[PDB]
Amino acid sequence: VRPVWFPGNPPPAHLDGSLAGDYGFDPLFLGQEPQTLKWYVQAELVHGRFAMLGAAGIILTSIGAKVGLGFPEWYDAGKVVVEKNNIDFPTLMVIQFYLMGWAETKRWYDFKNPGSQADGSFLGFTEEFKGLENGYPGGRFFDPMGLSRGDAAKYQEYKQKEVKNGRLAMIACLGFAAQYAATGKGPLDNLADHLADPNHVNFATNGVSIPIA
Amino acid sequence: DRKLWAPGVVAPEYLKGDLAGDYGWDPLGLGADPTALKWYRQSELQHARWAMLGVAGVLVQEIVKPDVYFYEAGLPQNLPEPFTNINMGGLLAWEFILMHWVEVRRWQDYKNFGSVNEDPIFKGNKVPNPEMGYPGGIFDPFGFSKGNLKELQTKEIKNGRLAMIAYMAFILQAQATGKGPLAALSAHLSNPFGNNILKNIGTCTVPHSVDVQGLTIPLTCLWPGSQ
Amino acid sequence: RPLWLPGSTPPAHLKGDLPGDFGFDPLGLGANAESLKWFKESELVHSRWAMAAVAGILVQEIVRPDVFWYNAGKEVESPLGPLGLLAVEFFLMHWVEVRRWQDLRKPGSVDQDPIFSQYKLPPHEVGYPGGVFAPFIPGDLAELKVKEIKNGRLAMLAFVGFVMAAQVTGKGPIAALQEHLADPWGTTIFSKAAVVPGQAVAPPCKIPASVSYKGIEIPTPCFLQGLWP
Ligand code: CLA
Ligand code: CLA
Ligand code: CLA
Ligand SMILES: CC1=C[C@H](O)CC(C)(C)[C@H]1/C=C/C(C)=C/C=C/C(C)=C/C=C/C=C(C)/C=C/C=C(C)/C=C/C1=C(C)C[C@H](O)CC1(C)C
Ligand SMILES: CC1=C[C@H](O)CC(C)(C)[C@H]1/C=C/C(C)=C/C=C/C(C)=C/C=C/C=C(C)/C=C/C=C(C)/C=C/C1=C(C)C[C@H](O)CC1(C)C
Ligand SMILES: CCCCCCCCCCCCC/C=C\[C@H](O)[C@H](N)CO
Repeated sequence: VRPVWFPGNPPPAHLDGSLAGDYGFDPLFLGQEPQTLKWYVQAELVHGRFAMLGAAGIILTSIGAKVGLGFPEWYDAGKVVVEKNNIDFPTLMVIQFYLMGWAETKRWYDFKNPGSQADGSFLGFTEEFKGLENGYPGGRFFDPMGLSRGDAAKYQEYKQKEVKNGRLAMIACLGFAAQYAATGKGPLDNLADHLADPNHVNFATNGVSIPIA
Repeated sequence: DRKLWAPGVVAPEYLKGDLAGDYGWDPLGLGADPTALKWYRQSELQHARWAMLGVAGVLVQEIVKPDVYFYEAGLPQNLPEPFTNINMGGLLAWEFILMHWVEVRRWQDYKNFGSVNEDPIFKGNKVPNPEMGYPGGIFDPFGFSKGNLKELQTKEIKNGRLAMIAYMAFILQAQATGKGPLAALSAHLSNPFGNNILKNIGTCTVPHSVDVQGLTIPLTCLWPGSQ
Repeated sequence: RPLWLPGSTPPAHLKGDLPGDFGFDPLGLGANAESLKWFKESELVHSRWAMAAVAGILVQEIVRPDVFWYNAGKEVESPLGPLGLLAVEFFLMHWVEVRRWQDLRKPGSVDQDPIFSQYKLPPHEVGYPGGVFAPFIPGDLAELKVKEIKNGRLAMLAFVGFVMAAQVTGKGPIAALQEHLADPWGTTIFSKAAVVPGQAVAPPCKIPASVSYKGIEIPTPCFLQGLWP
């Protein structure tokens, strides 16, 4: 009925199309168990959201780098910020780990006991941490626009858009890493080199991707 | 029954002959979806009309102005007075605004049939619009639709298809030889065994790029010939 | 019924009740009742602020053609110090915004005058105070409300255009209008820049990166200059 990752192949039993972006792609059966699939769903959503933020930031910084704005590349921004501003790298790492630890720990214990964070033990906030579904934490803090509490069809469509954009951003980040390790320049520099000559500037002519070329 | 495109073939079940110019030709089956079929019919009508306008424009331009190349006629240095060396940005702005308005109206007519016939400023000025892609009224002031519209629409779609083929032939002829269709026809008539596609092919007269005032526009031929 | 797209089906959450309802919500940000109630006040405040700002910029340029509005906060000297002016503005604006916010969350709760117990605002809607705030109302209430929201939307887009034109050309609204009328085919944004697969040119930012205001170097950058076409 619904389209799958491999046309003609029947979709697995653990993938019935209830989740967003369900194409029945699981040849290794890593998510056959329900709890394991739940954990992997939250992991994929977090991965896609982080990948989306990273892809947007990398694209914007490379845009500012191509134009005469002085923006450093994404593979040198850390050194530029730490050396330009008197910022201690271990101190920043510890602060980031503290904030991420608090947020991810609350999220983890909410995954173990759904709705437990809504008891009011954190400054009295209750409905802001009640949670809607697995990997979809609705509330006035995470969703102040209230898009998750109205027009169910639009919400499901946005869920499909979010999972697809997340997978695309993950592939984009992997492409950024491979492009930097193979060509040595930024993603927009590679795009300009390819647009200048697409027949001779690609992965088949970089001299690194195809060793027999 | 109507005549099909191939002798002995069987026309598709979705092509019974209701629309004009239906030869029962659909090797890819792109007309299986009715919504997609209606959209493709509108797209074919737009392509047919635009191609007829382009073919007639190229021919009349080559007749009236035989020294101006239709391929390079888009340059600002080839525009006639008083539009010579005009800023192409404002020209693009004009075309974008007007074309965007009319195309949005046409698209809305396709999505919701008979919902944008009335003039939004002067009430009472509407168009009859019998079918999709056939507004009429102000668009057909001579009133030639009050008769046999089936054969007229058939002639329109057939002439449009011939014009589509003709304009693509014009593009490839100008890309391989570097001259207008009338000039290329005269050159072929001068020596048919010397000026044909057997020798003119493989050469792409279109340059690599063009510098229209400040920005550079990349150009290419339809085939990997010799630049 | 007037709509933002003739012959289009408006969204289910828009039934044409609120003023200026033209069935325009592709993202569905107004589907929720509470979100729509808050956004209505936000849009009203934005409308009035933008109308006041556009009128101020126009009168400022017409009366004073030598003072740039973008530089209005820089080349204006007053006996009242900038810190004192900021403190006065922060306290007064904080007081009025607190009263408005409390009326939003709790209607009919801050309509009473604290200094004098005899003054009190009459019952009204949220976002439309009335009473002392509306001494003269010439015309229909609903008609004037629709006119207010339409003028506010136009003023919001006008202020955005003012900022962008002042950042791209460095001229005021009247100056930009005259310059555009002088050479309309070459002074539009399409004439100033274009993007192609082989080249990406954008107009330069006429606003300096830093402004020396009493030796502090206030950064004044062009809004998303890297994303400029
Ligand atoms: C996120 C999608 C994506 C996109 C849009 C690009 C785009 C580009 N890549 Mg890249 N790449 C990607 C993913 C992507 N890549 C991934 C996941 C990897 C790891 C295997 C790489 C590894 C890679 C290398 C080593 C190189 C490039 C290079 C390039 C540039 C041109 C030459 C080329 O086509 O090489 C070929 C790219 C591939 C064979 C990767 C294709 C695999 C992905 C999954 C398909 C993406 C296609 C997408 C679905 C269709 C377009 C999306 C949309 C517009 C419709 C070009 C701008 C070259 C460069 O840097 O220019 C100098 C270069 O040498 N890429
Ligand atoms: C968004 C509202 C707004 C803002 C922030 C400004 C801000 C500014 N204006 Mg301006 N103005 C506005 C609206 C606004 N104006 C409107 C609507 C008009 C049309 C009547 C004007 C007409 C105007 C002129 C003619 C001039 C300015 C000038 C100035 C600058 C210095 C004047 C100053 O503040 O000293 C203090 C001002 C006074 C001490 C005068 C008394 C202030 C009265 C009593 C306050 C009125 C209260 C008001 C009715 C309440 C409505 C609130 C609502 C707008 C939110 C300054 C940056 C001057 C300038 O260009 O600088 C060189 C100048 O020449 N404005
Ligand atoms: C509020 C309506 C409005 C109006 C009347 C104008 C008018 C003008 N703009 Mg501006 N602009 C606007 C909004 C507007 N803009 C917005 C929202 C932005 C941010 C995207 C910009 C960004 C912008 C830039 C960067 C530039 C201009 C420039 C200009 C001037 C040159 C021609 C041009 O139109 O360029 C192009 C204008 C646009 C691409 C945006 C126009 C879109 C608006 C929203 C249309 C409003 C439609 C409405 C029915 C008509 C207004 C009513 C009117 C009859 C009173 C011109 C006087 C140029 C200039 O400075 O002059 C030298 C210039 O470079 N505009
Ligand atoms: C499904 C399945 C199942 C079956 O059974 C089997 C198989 C086949 C195996 C499979 C598959 C899988 C896969 C594909 C995976 C992948 C993933 C990824 C890629 C991720 C990423 C992911 C990615 C990510 C997160 C990323 C992120 C990023 C980021 C943050 C960034 C950041 C940054 C920035 C901004 C800039 C600066 O300057 C630097 C930094 C700091 C660096
Ligand atoms: C049906 C089907 C289906 C099945 O299933 C499959 C298959 C087989 C695939 C199919 C087929 C298809 C086809 C054939 C297609 C084709 C088309 C065309 C040709 C078009 C053109 C089309 C064409 C066209 C529009 C054209 C147009 C033109 C124009 C505008 C022009 C303009 C101009 C002129 C005047 C001149 C000047 O100087 C300049 C210019 C400006 C340049
Ligand atoms: C001048 C000191 C002002 C306060 C400084 C920060 C103190 C932080 C205390 C925040 C209070 C958190 C809990 C607040 C309300 C609780 O929900 C109720 N007391 C539970 O019944």
